Amino acid sequence: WTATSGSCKGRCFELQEVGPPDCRCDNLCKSYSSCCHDFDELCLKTARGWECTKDRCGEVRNEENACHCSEDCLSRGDCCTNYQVVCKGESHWVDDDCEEIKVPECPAGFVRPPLIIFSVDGFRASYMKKGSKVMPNIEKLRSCGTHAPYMRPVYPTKTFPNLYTLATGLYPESHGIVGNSMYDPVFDASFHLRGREKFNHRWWGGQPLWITATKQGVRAGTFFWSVSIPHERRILTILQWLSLPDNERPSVYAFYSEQPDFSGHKYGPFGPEMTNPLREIDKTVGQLMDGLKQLRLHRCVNVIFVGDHGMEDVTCDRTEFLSNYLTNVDDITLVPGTLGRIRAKSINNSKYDPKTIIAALTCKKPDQHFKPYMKQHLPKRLHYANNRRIEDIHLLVDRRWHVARKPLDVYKKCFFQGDHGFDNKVNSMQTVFVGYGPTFKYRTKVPPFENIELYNVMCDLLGLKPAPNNGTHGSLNHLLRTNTFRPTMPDEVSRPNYPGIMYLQSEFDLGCTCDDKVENKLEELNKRLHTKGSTKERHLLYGRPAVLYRTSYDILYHTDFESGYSEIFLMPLWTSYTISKQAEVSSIPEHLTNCVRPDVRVSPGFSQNCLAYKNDKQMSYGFLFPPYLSSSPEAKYDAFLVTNMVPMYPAFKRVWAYFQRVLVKKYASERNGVNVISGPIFDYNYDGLRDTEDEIKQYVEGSSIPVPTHYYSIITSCLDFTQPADKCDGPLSVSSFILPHRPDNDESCNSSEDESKWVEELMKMHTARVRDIEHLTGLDFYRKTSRSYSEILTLKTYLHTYESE
Ligand SMILES: *[C@@H]1O[C@H](CO)[C@@H](O[C@@H]2O[C@H](CO)[C@@H](O[C@@H]3O[C@H](CO[C@H]4O[C@H](CO)[C@@H](O)[C@H](O[C@H]5O[C@H](CO)[C@@H](O)[C@H](O)[C@@H]5O[C@H]5O[C@H](CO)[C@@H](O)[C@H](O)[C@@H]5O)[C@@H]4O)[C@@H](O)[C@H](O[C@H]4O[C@H](CO)[C@@H](O)[C@H](O)[C@@H]4O[C@H]4O[C@H](CO)[C@@H](O)[C@H](O)[C@@H]4O)[C@@H]3O)[C@H](O)[C@H]2NC(C)=O)[C@H](O)[C@H]1NC(C)=O
Ligand SMILES: O=C(OCc1ccc(OC(F)(F)F)cc1)N1C[C@@H]2CN(C(=O)c3ccc4[nH]c(=O)oc4n3)C[C@H]2C1
Ligand SMILES: [Ca+2]
Ligand SMILES: [Ca+2]
Ligand SMILES: [Cl-]
Ligand code: NA
Ligand code: NA
Ligand SMILES: [Zn+2]
Repeated sequence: WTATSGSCKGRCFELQEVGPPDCRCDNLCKSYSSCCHDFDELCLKTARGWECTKDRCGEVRNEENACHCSEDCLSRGDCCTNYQVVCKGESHWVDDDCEEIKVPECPAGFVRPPLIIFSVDGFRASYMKKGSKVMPNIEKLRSCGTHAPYMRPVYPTKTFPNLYTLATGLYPESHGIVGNSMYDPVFDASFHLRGREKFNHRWWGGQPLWITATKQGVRAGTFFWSVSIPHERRILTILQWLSLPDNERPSVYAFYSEQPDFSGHKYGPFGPEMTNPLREIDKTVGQLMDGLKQLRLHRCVNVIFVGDHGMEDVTCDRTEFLSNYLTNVDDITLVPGTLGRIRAKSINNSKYDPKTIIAALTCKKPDQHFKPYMKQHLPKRLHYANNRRIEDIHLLVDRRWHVARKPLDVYKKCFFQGDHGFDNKVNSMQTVFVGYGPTFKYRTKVPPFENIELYNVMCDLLGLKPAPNNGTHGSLNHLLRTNTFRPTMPDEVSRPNYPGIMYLQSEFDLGCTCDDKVENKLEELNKRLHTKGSTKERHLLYGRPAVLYRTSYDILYHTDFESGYSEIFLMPLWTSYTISKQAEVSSIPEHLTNCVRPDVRVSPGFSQNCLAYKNDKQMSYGFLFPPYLSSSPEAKYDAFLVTNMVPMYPAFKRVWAYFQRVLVKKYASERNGVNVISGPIFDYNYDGLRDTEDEIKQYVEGSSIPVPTHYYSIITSCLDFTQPADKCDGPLSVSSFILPHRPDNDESCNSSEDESKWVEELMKMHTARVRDIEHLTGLDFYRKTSRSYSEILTLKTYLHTYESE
């Protein structure tokens, strides 16, 4: 019940919300059906429209009008946004030359520059160039302020996950909003776009910017607007709030626009009907900026123009139906559309088997337009697994397509020409970022970045300390004139040992053999120096990685590579090597095919053994430094050390061998040398964080050798590719991957063909940021460069996406 029989007299768009069953006058009361009787009358005035006209100038104040052109309006803070243009001979903001804002020029009483977030739904990144002619206000913001060519949303590229990621800096798996539609098994409840359940606080985790602000004594405007409050009224409300007394005035504000998303669903991303929505968005920006200029706040306020996701061409005749694949289609529930999520219709059914469902959806039709995954097998870059609201079975759907359960669900629900929600690497899903104001830079282009990073910058822009989040604080310092946050490198927790020769061959009983019993005063001083670290400046270009947890490990030096060997996990955490442009690929000699050699620096008891692999019929083994890339026949022996060995499924060895034999050399040619850091990853609980020893679910049969869930590589070179990787004077260039360690290649439908037809495609799919690898290993890379830490942070957040221009 709401006793709706009070009043909004003098309370229009109040900032503090009152407690039921009292009647409300806040910008959300409509969406709760709880506004006072007179709300429409007093708070949503529309009389006479939104603009001043030549004959409204200096009129008698009539309180019934939407906005005012009277003389006293500037003091009351409620003029139509164009009042000065029409009645005082002033110019529109857009028609002024832009001048650098070197310092905040604010009215007395302002303790900090205010922040206005102008967010636009479905604003595809390419609209900035393609609609440039019809968006003059937005185009002035872009070219005078700081801008990116695009900004990467989170997966799934839906509305609520992306808006709440903007507000919190969290992956949807961590903030809880994992889709536009959700079921929570612990709650036994569903979350929909329509309805009242979405208004319950229990869905929304993390700490959004407005709460972070309130708790630290910064006042916030209310971010959410009811759908029936027109755009023009939202702008006037923000402007009115900005006229309040210093003690009452918020410092952070939000505007939301349903366009162009709303139209893009109907007409598609570039439908001719799309020009008008872009014109109107630009008109609304113009109004805000004209309003700010009237109050002399246009060189004081920081404005962020930001989208949640883009928009793709999608029609009904591009729908795949599960009913064309499954027999038992009635025992399942599907969350449909641009992504697929499958669970059992009833948990009282013990005959339901996810394994057989996946099998029935795997490579069944030659042109198939979705791919099924157990959630833990999704590319790690999506960070989409660690939440009870994310179903075990997931369908990644091809751009331009839909997935539905039965055909009946599509025609008894063509209505639409556009949609979104696909993989966040897809070009048509990219969205926009522009920052404009005293704290942003002047006329600056920055590289593309991810939307998880903004929460930190907004906190910076407001002088707040950010709640723990997924951004990397300092990685967007290059956007800002000042207010920068100065990050330090995490302290190393474990220091390494540097073992020498401590064990005799015969102390080892590992069941390993090698054909290496052959025989010089010159060439023996040489091999000693290599094991002491003479070539280490060649293979360890950026310092050794830091270990940021408590453990026991050894640094091992070799002619061609260096590794940090973990005595706990019985394998290296990392292996580092440089492959120059001129280097040569050789093969493994016939006598050395099954050669594994004891490492006399490491005790038998901290070594793997060959017997375990022989006994394990499923598991085989591979090497981290590839024998193929040894610099000499003699150095090749180092590659067969038991300490370079890691466990690998035969099916995965096909992938690994192609990468090591073909691709590394190809990258060295194209990039003028590469440095490579490879290693194992253990993430059995799929939380995206390094597993402790007691979390490993799988060992090589009859031993304490743990099985990695993934294998990573970080491939670095010089951004100026005229300089070789090992003699680089400037910025670096990186690409990385995290390949799932799987006993089959079911993920690749073309895997019965030659590795050259499918391997590289798979690697591209599982591209990663160095930062993703750091979470998963508890390491910290690039500790010794000549670059600034901020720049290195940007590098660590980079993702190579493999999309075209
Ligand atoms: C992205 O950034 C985020 C944020 O920084 C990272 O997530 C953090 O990771 C931490 C490590 O996993 C985690 O710390 C744990 O906190 C537990 C208490 O957490 C509560 O309080 C916080 C802070 O206010 C709050 O945010 C949490 O809210 C969660 O839960 C509610 C509902 O339950 C949700 O509404 C909300 O969305 C959020 O859920 C998300 O996180 C949880 C995990 O906390 C997931 O399960 C969800 O799927 C979802 O993603 C909480 O209300 C605390 O209990 C933990 O402590 C245990 O572990 C430590 C290890 O040191 C041990 O010493 C303790 O003894 C304790 O173990 C005991 O409990 C065990 C389990 O019951 C039991 O096995 C043992 O026997 C012990 O009894 C732990 O410290 C932190 O909560 C989250 N924060 C957030 C916001 O998600 C994330 O890692 C980043 N991602 C990447 C890739 O880097
Ligand atoms: O006022 C709203 O949001 C303010 C807001 C602004 C910025 C924020 O973040 C930042 F400031 F920190 F940056 C956070 C919040 N709302 C009301 C709208 C109801 N919606 C749909 O119903 C919808 C809209 C488009 C859709 N497309 C689709 O497929 O489903 C959709 N549902 C979308 C909701 C957004
Ligand atoms: Ca949207
Ligand atoms: Ca883990
Ligand atoms: Cl969804
Ligand atoms: Na085997
Ligand atoms: Na296959
Ligand atoms: Zn939409």
